[PDB]
This record gives sequence, structure tokens and C-alpha cells, in this order.
Amino acid sequence: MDRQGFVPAAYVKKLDSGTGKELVLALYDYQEKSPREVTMKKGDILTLLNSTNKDWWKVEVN
Repeated sequence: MDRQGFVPAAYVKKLDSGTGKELVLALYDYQEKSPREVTMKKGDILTLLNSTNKDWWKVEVN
């Protein structure tokens, strides 16, 4: 169900920090292209796990 992995940083937008975990908005549909990635749909609100790399951000997809 829930899956975790990397998506291209350009394809998500950070939401302002608030209560709990960091969140991003998925700007585009993105099907995972390699096992280390995950799939997202445009408009998904994703938990942001790691944004330390400029190219690849680790997210949770529910």
C-alpha cells in the first residue's frame, strides 16, 4: 500500500512547515522508472522524508 522512495525534486512543491511532518504537493503524474523511486499522481499531498539531495527527494506515497 503505502510506499517510500525517491521522486525528482522538480516535480514536487514544498508546502510550508506546520504541525507534524513536512509535506509536498505532487505537480505532475510520475510513474517510478527504477526500484529506488515511487509513483505519484498529480495533486497528491505527500509526506516528505528527505530533501537533502537537490535532484531526488524521498517521499511516502499512501
